[PDB]
Order: sequence, then C-alpha cells, then structure tokens
Amino acid sequence: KARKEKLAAGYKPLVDYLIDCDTPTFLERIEAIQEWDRSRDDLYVWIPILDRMDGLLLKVAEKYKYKEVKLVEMEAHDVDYCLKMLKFTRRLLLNTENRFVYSSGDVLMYLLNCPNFTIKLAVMRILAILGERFVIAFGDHNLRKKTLKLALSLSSSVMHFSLVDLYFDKKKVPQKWRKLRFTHKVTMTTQELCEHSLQQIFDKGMALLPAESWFDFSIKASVAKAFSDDSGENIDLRNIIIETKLNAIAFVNTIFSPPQVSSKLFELDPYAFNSLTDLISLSETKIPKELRTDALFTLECISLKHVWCSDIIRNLGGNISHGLLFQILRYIAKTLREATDEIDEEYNVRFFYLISNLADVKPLHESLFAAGLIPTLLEIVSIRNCPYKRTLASATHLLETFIDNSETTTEFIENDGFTMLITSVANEIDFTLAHPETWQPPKYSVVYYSISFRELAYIRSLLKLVLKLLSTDSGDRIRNLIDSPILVSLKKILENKLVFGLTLITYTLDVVQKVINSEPTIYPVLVEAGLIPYVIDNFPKLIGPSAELLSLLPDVVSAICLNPEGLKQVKEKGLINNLFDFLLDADHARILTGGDRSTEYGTDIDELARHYPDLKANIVEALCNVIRKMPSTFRNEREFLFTSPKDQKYFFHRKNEEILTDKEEHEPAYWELLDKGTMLDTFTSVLFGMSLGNGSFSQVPQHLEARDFLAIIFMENPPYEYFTSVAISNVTEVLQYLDEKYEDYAFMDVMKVLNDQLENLNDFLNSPNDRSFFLERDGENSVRSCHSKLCRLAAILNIVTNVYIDLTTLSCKRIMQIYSYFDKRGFSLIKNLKLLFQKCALEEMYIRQHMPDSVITETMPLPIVDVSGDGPPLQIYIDDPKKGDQKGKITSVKTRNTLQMRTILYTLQSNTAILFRCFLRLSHSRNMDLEHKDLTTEVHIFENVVENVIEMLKATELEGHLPYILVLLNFNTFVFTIPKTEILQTIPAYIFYQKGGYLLYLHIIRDLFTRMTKIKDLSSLDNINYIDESNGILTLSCLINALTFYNKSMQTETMENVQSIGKYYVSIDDDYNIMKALTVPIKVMALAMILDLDKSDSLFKTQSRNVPYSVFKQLLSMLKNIFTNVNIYTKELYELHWDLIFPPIKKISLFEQVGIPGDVAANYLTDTGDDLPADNSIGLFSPEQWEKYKKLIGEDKSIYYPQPMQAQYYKGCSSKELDELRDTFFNDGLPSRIFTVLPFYPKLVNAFAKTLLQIFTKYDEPTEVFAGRILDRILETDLDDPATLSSLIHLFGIFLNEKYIYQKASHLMQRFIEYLEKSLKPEHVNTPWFSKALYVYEIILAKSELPHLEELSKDVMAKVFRIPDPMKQKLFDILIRVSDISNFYSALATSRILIFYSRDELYANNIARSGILSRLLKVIGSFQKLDKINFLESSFLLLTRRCFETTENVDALIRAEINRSFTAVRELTTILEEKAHVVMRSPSQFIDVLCETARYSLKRFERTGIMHLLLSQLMAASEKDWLSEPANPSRNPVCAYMIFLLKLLVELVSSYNQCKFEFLTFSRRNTYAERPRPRTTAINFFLYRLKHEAKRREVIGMLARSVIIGFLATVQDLADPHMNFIRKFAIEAIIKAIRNATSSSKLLESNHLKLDMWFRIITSMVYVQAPYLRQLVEADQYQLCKLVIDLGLPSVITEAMASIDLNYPFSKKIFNVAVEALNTISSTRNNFSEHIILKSTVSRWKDIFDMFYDSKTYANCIIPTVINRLYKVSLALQFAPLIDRAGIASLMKSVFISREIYHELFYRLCSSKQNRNDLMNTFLFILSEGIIDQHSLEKVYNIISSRAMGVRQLPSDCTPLTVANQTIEILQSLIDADSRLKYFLIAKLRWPLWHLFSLLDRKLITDESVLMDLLTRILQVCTKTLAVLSTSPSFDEDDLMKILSIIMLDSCTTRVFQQTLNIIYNLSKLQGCMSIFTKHLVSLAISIMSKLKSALDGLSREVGTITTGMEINSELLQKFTLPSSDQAKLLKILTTVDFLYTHK
Repeated sequence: KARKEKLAAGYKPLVDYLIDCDTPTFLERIEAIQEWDRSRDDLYVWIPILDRMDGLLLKVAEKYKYKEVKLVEMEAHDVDYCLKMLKFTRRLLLNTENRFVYSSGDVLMYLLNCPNFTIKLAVMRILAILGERFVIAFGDHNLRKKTLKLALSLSSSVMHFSLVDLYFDKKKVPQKWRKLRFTHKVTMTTQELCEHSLQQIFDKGMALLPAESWFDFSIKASVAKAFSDDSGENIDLRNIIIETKLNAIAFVNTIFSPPQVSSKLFELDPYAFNSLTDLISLSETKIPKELRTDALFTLECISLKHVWCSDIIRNLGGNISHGLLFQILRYIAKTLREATDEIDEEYNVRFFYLISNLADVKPLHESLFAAGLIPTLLEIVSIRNCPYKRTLASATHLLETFIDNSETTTEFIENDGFTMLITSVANEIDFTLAHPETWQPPKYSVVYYSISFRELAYIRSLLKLVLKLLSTDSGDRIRNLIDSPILVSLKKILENKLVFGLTLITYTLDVVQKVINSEPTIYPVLVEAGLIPYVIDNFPKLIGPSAELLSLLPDVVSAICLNPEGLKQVKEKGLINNLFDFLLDADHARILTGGDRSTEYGTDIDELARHYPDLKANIVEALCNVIRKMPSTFRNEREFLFTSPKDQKYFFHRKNEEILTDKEEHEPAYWELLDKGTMLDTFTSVLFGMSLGNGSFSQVPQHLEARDFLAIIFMENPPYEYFTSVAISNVTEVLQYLDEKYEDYAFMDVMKVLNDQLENLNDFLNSPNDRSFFLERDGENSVRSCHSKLCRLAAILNIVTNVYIDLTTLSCKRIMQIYSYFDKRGFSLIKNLKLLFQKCALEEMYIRQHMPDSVITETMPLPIVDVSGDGPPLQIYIDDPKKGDQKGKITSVKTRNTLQMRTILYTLQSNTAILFRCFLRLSHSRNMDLEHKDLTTEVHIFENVVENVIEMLKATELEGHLPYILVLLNFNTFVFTIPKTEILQTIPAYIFYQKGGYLLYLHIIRDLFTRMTKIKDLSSLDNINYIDESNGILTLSCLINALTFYNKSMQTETMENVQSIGKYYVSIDDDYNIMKALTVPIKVMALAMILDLDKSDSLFKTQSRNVPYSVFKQLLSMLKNIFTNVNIYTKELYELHWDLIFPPIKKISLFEQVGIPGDVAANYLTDTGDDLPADNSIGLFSPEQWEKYKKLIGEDKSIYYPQPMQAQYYKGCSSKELDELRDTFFNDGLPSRIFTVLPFYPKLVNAFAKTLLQIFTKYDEPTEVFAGRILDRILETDLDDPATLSSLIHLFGIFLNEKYIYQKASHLMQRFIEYLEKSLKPEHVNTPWFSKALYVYEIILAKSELPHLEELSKDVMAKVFRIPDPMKQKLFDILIRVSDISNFYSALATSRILIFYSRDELYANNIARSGILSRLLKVIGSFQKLDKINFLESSFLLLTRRCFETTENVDALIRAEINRSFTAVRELTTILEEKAHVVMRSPSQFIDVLCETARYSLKRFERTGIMHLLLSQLMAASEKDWLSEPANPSRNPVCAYMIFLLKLLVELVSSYNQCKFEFLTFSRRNTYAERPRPRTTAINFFLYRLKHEAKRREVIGMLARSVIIGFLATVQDLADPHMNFIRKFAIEAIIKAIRNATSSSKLLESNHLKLDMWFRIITSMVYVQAPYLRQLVEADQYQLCKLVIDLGLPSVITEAMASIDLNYPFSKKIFNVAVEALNTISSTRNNFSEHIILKSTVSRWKDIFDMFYDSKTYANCIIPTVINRLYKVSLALQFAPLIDRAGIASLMKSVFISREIYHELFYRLCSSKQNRNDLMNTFLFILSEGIIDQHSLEKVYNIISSRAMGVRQLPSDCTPLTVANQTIEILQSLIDADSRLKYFLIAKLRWPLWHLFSLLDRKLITDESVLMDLLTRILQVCTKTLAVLSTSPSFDEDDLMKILSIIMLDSCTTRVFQQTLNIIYNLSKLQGCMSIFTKHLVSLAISIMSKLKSALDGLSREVGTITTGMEINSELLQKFTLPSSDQAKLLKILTTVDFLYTHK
C-alpha cells in the first residue's frame, strides 16, 4: 500500500491537471489524450480520475433512468458527452496496468440498456477489455444474457452471403434483413421501416410486447432499421452493429466456459470464425478501420482460450507459407518499408500479440515454425531507419517469445539473425545519441531518461532478445559474434545513463556480466574496449533506484572480480563500499523490497564473499560503516498522536461522548511510510540474508560493539506499530543467529538498554494509581513524549523476550548470564517491571472506564500479528468475540489515538508477564547443578519477584476495580505455572506462601463469595461463553481463577517436584520434601475456609442452587484434594531465605567484615556444622578480629539460622491441624449433607461421586454401607420426583461402577434389580431417570454376561454377580413393550441394553418381531438435528446387525478368525487377548472351535422384516426434500438421515445373505406371501428414483452405487447357485433398464443422468468394487465377468451407443462412460486362462466389545474351561468376439466426435480375429472413402450408423480433417502397439496397404503436416516389415512417383523427410525399385534446376543493381527465404539420392 501511495504522489501533477478542471474543460482534456508516450501507467494512480468519470456517467444514466427501462434514445449532446468519456476509458484501460482496481463497471452495465447503438458499441468495447485479466489469471445472469443476445445479433453468413461481402459490389444484401420480423409478434415491411423513425419504431414495438422483450426488439428493430436502407447513415449504423457484434463475441468468450461458448454461440453462429478471419486482412482497404481492429481484437480475445486456437490457424492459413497470416505479415513489412500513412501500429501490435498467443500451443508452434514464420519476422525487423519503433519493438518481442527451443534458435541464427540484431542495436544507439532533437521524454511521470520511450522500448526489446540468444548457446554467440561494434555501443549506453534510463543500464550490465561469466577469457577484450575500466571507475554513477539493477549489482562485482587484476581494482577503488552505501538512501531502499528481493541481495553479497575470501575483510568493514552511519540519518519525520479538533484532547473523557466519525483508514499505518521505516525494513532484510549463509556476517561482532548495533534497532521515537514491523522480525532472526554464535555479545547491552529505558519512564511508572496518567495529562505535550517512550520500550521488550529470555532459549550460559547481570547490577529491573505492569493494567482499566462502549470494541488490541492471545493480560470484551464484530467502523482521531495506546499497553503487559515467568523458572528449566554462589542468587531473584507480585496484589482494594483484579489474578496464575497441563512452580509458590500470598488469595476468595451471594440472578452466569464487563460475570471469573490457583497448588500431580529442603539448609530438624510439605498448609487453609462457608449456611444446607455450577465444581475439586493422602507429617516449615542458604551468606558477610577470607569462613562453617564460634578456641580469629566479631555478631543469634513459618489462618498449619479439621468436617459435613444438596446440582452428580469416593477412601468406612444408603433413598423417593430420582440413580451407578463396591455390593445389586422389576414400566420410558436406571442395569448386565468359570482337576479372577434368569426375562419383556419413545437418552440406553440382550438368537428373534427397531429408527429420524445423534446411530447399527447373525454365520466367522490367528506356535493368553471380542460374541462356540483346532502354548493342529422397514423408511425420506440447505451435506437433516440409512443398508447387504434375500424380495405393499417371490421394487427404486445440492446428489449416488455393488458382491465367509441367481436378477434388471431408456434418442436425452449412473454402476461392479466397500474378491470379479458376458451385456451396451445422436450435448458424455464400461469388461477379461466410515462384521464385534468391556482382560476369565478341555485330554494323548460385428460400427462413431480409453479398447478388441478384421476394415473404409469431401464424410457416417443399428446429420464441428486425424492417430497407435496388425495391411486395391497410399493423392492430407507425419510412420513400419519378408505385393511406377512426391510437398518437415527417406530405402530393398527411384529423382532435379537457374540469374542481376540505400525486392527474396523455396527441394532431392546410395 505504501508503494501505491508513493506512486500516486509521484503522479500527483497529472491528477491535479485532470481534476482541477471543470467538466466542460475535463472532457476536452481527456479527449486530447490519444497517444501514450510512456510505459503502461498503473491504474491505481488513475483512480481519482476514474471516480470522477464514474460519477459523471451515472448522472447521464439517471437523466434517462437506465439505472423496467423504456426505449428512449439519448440526445446527440448526451451521446457525445458519454462517448468522449467511454472512448477515453477504453484508451486508458488499453494503456494501463493492474486494472483490477477498476470498480465503475456497474455504470457500464446500467448504460448497456441504452437503445442507441453507439453507446452499446462503446460499452461493449469497454467491457471486452475488462475481464481479460480474469481469463489471464461480471457474475450477473442478466449481463450474460444481454451480451449473448447482442452477439447473436445478425447472422455471420446466410444463403452464400457473409457480412464481409457488404463492402463489395459483387453481391446484394439478403432480403431477410431488409424487413422486420420479431417474435417472442411484430412485422414491418421494407417500406414501413423507412418511413417510421427509429424512436417511432421503438414506440410502436413497445406497445405490443412486454418489458422483458423490449431490449431484444431494440436490437432487431435497429438492425431492421439499419439494413432497411439503400444508403446514408444506415451504412454507418450497419458498421456500428457489426462492430458491436464482434465485441460481444469477444466478451462472451471471457465469461462463458469453452463448452458453454461452443454450445451457446458458435453452434448458433457456425460461420463466425470464417467471417472474422475474412475481415482482418490489411491488403483490402474497403473494410472500415474500426471494424478491422475490432475483428482483430476479437480474434485476440478468443485466442486466450487455447481450445479454439488451432481452428484460428486453419482459418488464417497459418500452416502454409502463402497463407493469409504470412500475407498480412509481408504486407506489414511492405508498408513499413514504404513509410505510408496506411500503417496502423495498434493493428500491428494486436496482430503480433495474436500470433504469440497462437504460438503458445505446441502443435501450432510447430506449424508456424515450419510454415516459415522466422524468415518473415526477420524481414520485418531487418528494416533500417524505420521511424515506427512501436511496430518493430512488438515484432522483436514476438520473435523473442517464439525462439525457445533449439530448432527455432538454429533457424534464427542460420538466417543471420544475430549479426542483424547486433548491427540494429549499434545503429539504434548511435542514431539516438547523435540526434538529440528527436528526444521527447514523457511528461506527467517520474522518469530517468530523455529518449522518446519509443527508442527505449525498441532497444529494450533488442537487448532482451540478445540476452536470450546469449543464454541459448554462449560458446560462439558471446565470443565470435559479439566482436562487432556492439561493445562500443554498450559503452555509450553506460556513459549516458541520464539519456538512456536505468532499464537500458540494467540490460547492458546484465549482458556484460553474462558474457564475462561464460568464457571469462574475453575479459581482456572488454578491458581493451574500455567497458570494464569505465564500470570500475564510475560504479557509483551507475547505481540508481531500480530493483533489477540493484539486485544485479553484486553479480556485476563478482564478474569483475573473476580476474585477479579486476579483484585488485575492486579492492582499491572500494566498490564494496558502494554496494552498501545506497542502503542509507530511502529512495533506493524503498525500491528494494524488504522481503524476498532484499534477502536475495544479502545472500548474493554473502556468496560473493565466499567465492573471493580476499573481499571478506572489505565486505564486513563496509557493513560496520553503514551500521555506524545509519543512526545519523534518523530524524523526527512526523507525529503519530493528534489532538481532536473539537476539544484539543487526545483521548475520550466520558462514556456518552459523541464520535466525530472521520473517514481516514481505521487503523493507521505509519512505519512503512516513514523513510527510516522502509530503510530499516530493507537493511535488516539484507542483514538477515547475509546471516543465513553463516559466512562473512559472523565476523561483524568484531569491529562493531553491540551498542552500535542496538543503536539502529531501538531508534528513538518509533511508531506504535514498530514492534510488529518486518524490521523487528529480521532483527530478531539476526540477533538469534548472533546470540547462538556469540552468547556473550549483546545480551548484557540489551538488558542495560532495557533498564535505562525503564529508568527514563520513572515519572510514568511512579504516577498515582487512583487515576489514569494519560487522561489526567490529556491535552499536553508530555503525552506524546510518554507514548514515544512506551513505543521504544515495547520494541525493547519484544526483542528481549523473543530473542534472549525465553523458556525455549534458556541455555546454561544464558542462565549464568542472567545471574551475573542480577548480581552486578541489582534488582531494580524487577521492581521497574512490576511497576510497568501495574501502570499498564491500571491505564487499560481507567481508559476503558471513559470511552463509549462502541469505541472499546473498535480499539481492542488482541488481533496482533503474532500474539496468539493466550496468556495475560486477560481481555474483557463487551460483545461476543467469536461473533462477526470484526471492528472497522466509526473511526476518529480519538479512536486512533486510543487504539495505539491500547495496543502498546497490551504488548507491554504481555511481554512483562512472559519475562516474569522466565525469571521465576530460570535454572529449573535445564536441571543443571548450581554452586552455592549461583543457587543463592537464583533464590534471591525468586524472593524479589514473588515479593513484587505480592505487593502488586496488596496494593489495590477489591471494590470497584474488578476488571483490574481479574487481570492481576490471571497474571499470577500465568506466572506461577509451567507450560506443557500446566504445572505449578514449586519453589516460587513456596516463597509466595511464606510471604502470605495464599492468605491474600483466601481473603479474596471469601470476599468474592460474599459478593456473589449478593447477585440477584445466577442462571445468567451459566451462559458464560465469553468474559464481559458485567459485575456478576467478572466476580465469577475472579472467583474461578482464585479457586483454580488454589486447586493447582494442592495436587502433587500438578506441582513441580523440587527436591527436599536438605538442598538449602542444614541447621534443620527434618528434611521434608518441599513439594509435599507445602501442600499441607494450603489444605488446612482451604478446609478452614470451606468450614467457615458452611457455618455461614451459604455452601451447603441451601434450599436452592445459589452457586453457579463452575464454582461448585471447583469447591468439590478442593474437597477431593483436601482428603487425598500424601505421605508426609510436617510439624513446622522453615522460611526460604537467600541469606541463610548453606553456607549462610549473612554469616559469611559478617566474617568478611571481621576480615576472615570468604573461602576460609565458608570452610570453617562447613566444618563447624553451621554453628557460630562461641569462643575463639578455634583460633581462626586474631585477638583484634575476635574483638571486632564479638561486638559485630549482635546479641540475637537467631537471625543467622532458618526460622519456622508462622501459622497463617488457623491456629496452626501442621499435619496435625489438617487431621483435626478433616475429622471435624467428616462428622458434620457432606457425607451426611450429600442428599440434601445433590438434587440441586444434577449436572455435577459425577463430580460428587469422585469426591465422596475419596472421602470414604481415606477413612476406610464401608463404602457398601453408603451405597446401601443411596439405594434406600432411591426406594424411599416416589416416582413423582424424577429430578431427584435420576440424580440418585446416577450416583448409585457411579458408585457401583467401582470394582470395590461391586465386589461388596451383591445384595445391593439384587435389591436394585428387584426394585427395577417392580417399578420400571414402559410408561416411564420418557422420564429422565428411566435412562439412568437402564445405565445402572447395564453396569450389572455387562458383568453378569461374563463367561462362566469352571473348575480344574490336573495341571502344572474375582467373583461376579449372576442375574437371576426370571428377572432377566422380566426386564427384557418390559423393555420390548416400550411404546413411542420421546427421550433421546432413553432410546440410547434401550439400544445399549438390547445389544447385550441380542447375543442369544432367540432374544434377537424376539427383538426383530417386537418392532422396537422401528421405534428406535423413528427416534433416530426425529432427533437428526441433535449433535449426540451419532452415538445412537452407531448403537442402532450394531443392534440391527446382531438381529441377522444366525448361529451358523457367527460359527463360520469365529472359525475363520481363529484360523487366521493361527496361520498369521502361540500362547492361549495372547490369542484370547487379541481375539477378546470374538470370545465375548459367543464364548461357547469359540471354546468349541478352539478345542477342535488346537491341541499355555498351543500347537497349530424366514422374513425378518428389518430390511423391509429400512427400505421403506429410506424411500419415504427420499420423497422429502434432501437437497435444500438450511437457513443460514449432513447439514440437511433429511440428507443426514438418508446417508445413515444408506450406510446401514450397505453394511447389512454386504455382510449377510439374509439381508440380500430380503433386499431381493422387498415389497412396498407389505404383501404377506409366504416365501415372497423376487421383486424388482428395491433395485428399480435404487436405479431410477435416487452447488451444495450437487455434492448431496454425488454423495447419495455414490452410496446407492455402493449398495447395489455390495448386493452383487459375495458375503465374506465355484459359484453359489443363490448368489448366481441374485447376480443374474440384478444384471437382467440393469439390462432391461438400459434397453428401455435408450430406445430412441429423445429418451436418452431425457434420462442421460440415469444412463450415466447405470453405466458407472456396471463399470464398478465388474472392475473391482464401488466407492467405499473396500473395507468390507478375485472370484467375485471373475464370476461377474462370466455372467455379464453370458447375459449378452456387451451387445446391449453397443446397441445403446448405436442409438445416440452425437449432436446433443449430453449424448457425447454417455458415449465416454459406455466406452469406459466396455473397456473395463475387456480388461477384467484378464482372467484369460479361464476364458463416512464402514466396518466389517468382526470390526463391529470389536466395537461392541469396547462399548462395554474396555479392559481387554475379561477374555482371560475363560482360561480355565479351555484347560478343562484341551490340556486335560491333549496332555494325556500327545478369445471369442466380444462384440458381434455390429457394435464395432457403433464404436467407430468415436472417430466422428472431437482418448487413451479408446486406444486401450481397440487394442483389446484386436485380440479377436473377427473383431480385428472388422475394425481394421472399417478404419480403412473410412480413410479411403470417408476423407474426401464433407458430403462423402456424411455419407460414410450414415453408412456406419446404419450398420451399427442394423439419414442422420453429421455433427457440425466434425470435418474431414478431424476425422482423418483421429482415425490415423488410432491406426498408428494400434500398429505400434501390436505387431500382428501390420501383417494384415501387408497381406491393386486387394492389398489393404494400397488404400493408405491413395491418401497421398489428396490435398486434405498432403497439405497437413501431422497427418502426413503419422501416415509416413505407418508406411515406414509396414514397408520395413514388407522388405524384411521379401529379403528373408508388387509396386509400379505410379506408386513410386506417389511416394516420391512427398519430398516435393511443402508439408515435408524434418521428421516427415526422415520417415520418407526410410520408406524409400525400404522400398528400394525390393527388386526393381532403385532404378525407378533414381530415374524419377533425376527428372525431378532436372525440372527444379530450370527454376533455380532463372531465380539465381534474377538475384545476381538485382544484387548487382543495388547501389546502397535500396533493398532487394521482397518478391525476389521470397523465392529463396521461404521454406518452400526450390533450393530446399533441390537439397532434399540430392540428400535423398545420397541416402539411397549410401545407407548401405
């Protein structure tokens, strides 16, 4: 954006010129701008004009209300007024760049409704150029319809007559156009139109037809009015209409897709291309110039879509040297050489762009190259003294684009291209320098040249071409050919930068560098030429503001340095200094992007240093200079905070203040605009690039102290956005690199800088805390100064945290450096950071208290580039953050100031918090041993930080500052935790406790609880999806944070395990673990607080939910933690002081004051056991020393030893007090208060259990007793109270889940079962408790179903409760009778229980008969909008399957699984563990199978009705709408229901035979016929009846295909008769469907969708499978193929294709799928010797097992019985035609339709003799008598269609060329692939081969290069084989002449020539051919020689005549330069004879 603003500033004078003028002057001004003398101006700078124009245009529209619309003509005045603007807009768009900024299109769309056709033409012309960018890299349907209607206006040609004929007297206008006949009816005769005026005609038509037709009438009437006139203005209107048609054709191609264009416009107007190409010819002057240009532009636009490009070539004669295209090119050359006004440079450039677009296509590129494009372009370019430099520049660019491959380069060079280019460049430069008068640089722009920019463009194109050629083949180009005068011209260019601009200098230096790098031996020559000496001696002059030039500079320096003398010159002259000095200039710096380009420049400099180490010393030095110099360039550029105009105040001061609502950009962007901003953004990128290489830049620490480096990073007074700038990112990377290389380079300096900056802010930090600093100082100058300081500090903190002090980057040396800094500098930094965070939070809060709420959401700082949000400061929103309130509305000066303030404060707080966390972590991050000198400092830092945090907390009262207290609590939680869940930092927390921090937290918690009790409503708090400034929500959040911290600091699982206190002290009693010891006092305090709350009757004993759920959850977690046991008995905790850590520093300091050495004192202290010397008996102290010590020791000796902590809240805090409080609570608290409290908090029932289980678990009271208490409560409760009963039952279930209670709860389970039987009834299915009841039952049932355990007799698990059988039956009966279910959870529980109950076959049968599945399915459908629905779905899916698994099926499955397990010696335990689910499915059968197979190692020795229900529900749902999306694929509930049903059906039908049988015999009428006969209802339903809607249809179609395929597949367990029968049934159904659908073409058009689906299905069924179903067989494939072929399907497909029309749109797509199906059948014939998640059944068994037995060890329970069976006994004992000759004809239609699948299919069919013969015969028939003429082609197509079926119009796009191409391509591919075919051709028309020879006599083939090439390849292969046969049919002179004629053909390219030579040689191998060949070659040469002699005589005479200045006749040169010249043919003849007589 900054670059665009700078460019606009540069262009400013133009905008002033074009905007300062009024409308009458503005129009006459824009009219004057016709020719552009400067490069394409970016449209951005033209935006100011556009808008103006836009508005003005709108006015005219509003004058006539074109914005229905009447048919009123714009007055001539307004017509001209709008034209003068539209034409200028066209010109601007033509001569501009980056047009996407154009946005006034809607004005054009509205104007498009104007009836007058001139405005239509202008608007269409404009729109055409619009959208070109879209196609290179509008959506209104009305616009598309209108443009399409415009395009079809008139007919390109009518019966022939074409509009091009209008401008000739050889024909008369068609009489159809001379009369008006419009229909929608309106009719006007020839005479009627003349009299009636155009507006009168519009009025007449308007009264007759509705509004929607008027537009079209306006066209037709106009056309009728235009054509219905002998002469006059009608002719001009006729031309305007034609031009409008052309422009509409151009535009429609841009918007419509290629197929859409073809099927919408060209089919309606087939003769469009010919008419277009008939107009662009320059040779005829009769055509209007505007019309010709419009036609050329239309062709250019069409060429963008390459699909049509080829056609254009064929129309333009681009493939023949004498075609229209080359005629136009030669006429262009002629007109240029004559200097006549006929020249139209616009036309020429358009033509060259069109040619380049055509050449973009490879086959078209080859066609153009062979036709002789390069010689013609050379003819154009080689002109001398041509003043039309634009045409030459465009031609040269075209030539450069064309020459890409080796052959083109060789062709260009052979024709003397390079010498001509060099001479042209030299002459151009010399002439430009020698004629200053011709100079005319552009105005109204910033340029660096004085030439007219025509010469500039010409020379630039020439130099680009020269560079291309040099790069192609450097060897000779850059050495032998560049020794022309070009070098002196390049020297002139370098010497005249001011004249030749920076682009030419760039290209000259690029050429010099390229030539030097390749063949460096040329270096002296340049030195002799004076080029390199000039570059070396004037390097600074060359440097200029151009990105490419600057990027190139290091390459130039390297090239110069390639020579040792050059290197010495570079070192002496100091060019390296120039490589860097420019970076100090903003202009150069801005041009170099601060991104990829700058980094590339840096890496280039680094590579230069690497190549030549001698330069390193200089390069580094250069850096060290610029870095030192840069700070001098910094200056106070501008200001970033502006006072508001109304009150002169920066920030708001009241919540109700109105907003000025300015218009500027919402969020200011300053850094990029600042000069120093971009300068640093570029320089730091360069530094980062250099550092990447790890080369020279590593030495900058030498010669440059870190202070100077930092001087440029932390520059004074940066913008608020500096810390997010790219400069800071690059500096971060560079400093990380340097820190890694030099850890002790900058860290100390940056820390000192940060400390100094914080010191400077002393006034701000120490301001009063009761009022905002800024708002108090608002309106003063000090505000700006303070904000500048804060911005600098924010940058410093960002650098420090991101680079040096980061948890990830905490290296050992880093930690030691931190210790050293804090040791030698003091801890003022910690206090300053505390004050900084305090003040930032206070300012945030206070500011938010005075801004209007609208602004607060506008100035939220959170969305910073790389903050991520997580971590402090906590953000308090006013609206929901996740909503669409993305800000950006209602800006203002005050709003921007506040946004800057808030962003700076946020970043400061965040970085301060990160720093504090790192300081509290320090050494514990690395776990590195620390000496006493270091460990002492670490604890000192911890003490200071913790005391500062505590002071921060104590400072502010809790009332009225909740938004600040919340931030403080969040910051405390963040600081005291380690990232991971987060784990508390144990030692900082211990120090926090010892200073009373937890006491403050307890006080805050109690105060917040009292405040919460005063909140009127608590339900609203439960809707806390985000934090809000509401008092209630803030209080809740603060309380939650405090309680979360307290919990965090009570669980040993979430506290860092620092070692015991023995590390620190030695004068201690017990070395208690710090982590465990700390927990006890916290528990005591928390328990005391809870006891107090209960005493207040606030927490428990309440009759209502007077506490939010989250708070109660936290309290329950605290209760759970308090009653956990940690093995420790603390009697006293010692304060952790840094003085007293052994050895005591306090004593050591005293000894040092006495005089004893520190080391000596430490040794004495260690030896003396930490005891002071009571006497001098040790003798350590001298008499005077002892005298001083005894005085300085002090009277109190306790200060020198650790002292116990004081009791904080309770009487004490030792473990004894904790036990006392636990006992007190246990006998009066929750264990008795649970029931009176539980019902009020149902959602927390689980949380309750975990707590209670803990309590008793500590006191060992019988849990079963409490479970019995719960059961008694349940029994007491009446069913009228579901709310309490459900919670009670859920709690009972949770208790019973634990294995302890379950083991001891047999009687409880029995009683509960009895109660459930006596009370549960189907009427309660909807009540909530019901579900929970079943859940409890499930818990019993899952364990009552475990395999029974037997006893053991001879050889080398706990108990379970078995439900009484009658109770089981009673419960099943109650469940089955369940009526309609309305509760989702009830249905889920019922399904889960039935899963267990269905294991037995009889129970499954009862479930199926009962119909409960129907009710469950109804529930599933009803609740499809519930998120949890999936859980039910899966459950149901598992249940239904178990209803089909009969005993035999499960037996077979377990047999297969066991066999797979064995075949995959093993042990019984591992087998059971792996196959636990299989065991659980049927333990008895598994035991039987295992006993049968193995011998704990083991030696490797009948209508269910479910399918009826599923299908009926599926189709009924299909009736409803399952395509429309909901307001605002699974989103549609019906779609989700249908996909679930289809997945279930796929699984069921694929897995079980019974499912297949039921699917086969489905009956929608529920016919009760025993053994129901097979019905097609289901198959028919699936086949026929079944952007977002597109995806839904695709998904459902895929599912239906999978369903049908699975039905066809074989059930996982030689053809089974039943499977064979069902496969036959389905195949016959599909065959019948296809036969019925394909009858007649109309039915096919109607049901193409169904036909495509059926063909996809039939392809999938045979190939392998369908989509999905992969997780659920070769035998199936083979059997399906056999049945398909036997049933006669391939015939059916062929007859389906034979009935297609080939003209309809979709009919061409059905053919492809039919061919795909046939190819798939042929491929799956590969058995020649013979000729959304889905899971398998076992996977579903595993899922069922996991649903209830997630232990995997219950299988071991069955181990005993196996031993009782096996080891008890074992130990005591041990082709034909696929198609029928009629589908082949149907298949041949593929050659008449505009590929690999066809090749494969034909190759496969060739394997059968009959099919091979028929196919080859049909191919040869088509070639022989199909490719002659359109009539013959249609006749052969009709014959083929008749044969296929047993007159039809050929497709319009089908022509003999396309048919011939496709046929020959297929034939050649077949011949190459199969060697048997060519023998068919070999085996005169009798021989098939002689048909192909006939093709050589047809202009259709001989004139086409590709057809000739393919035909020659085929003939080469055939003739080689024939010659081999002859040496290991007969030919006559006519055939040899025919073959030899190929040489004479102009289409005989290199490949064709080589193949023809091979053919001729092979024929010569045959007898009697060499003589004929020679006799004909001599005659051909003799014939050519006369022409050559005449041409040579003419050329000799002409060359002799020339006398300078003139040029050889173009016509005479044509006889030689053209590739069809006689000389080339003579060379070919001679080469051919030589090859014949030498190939031996």
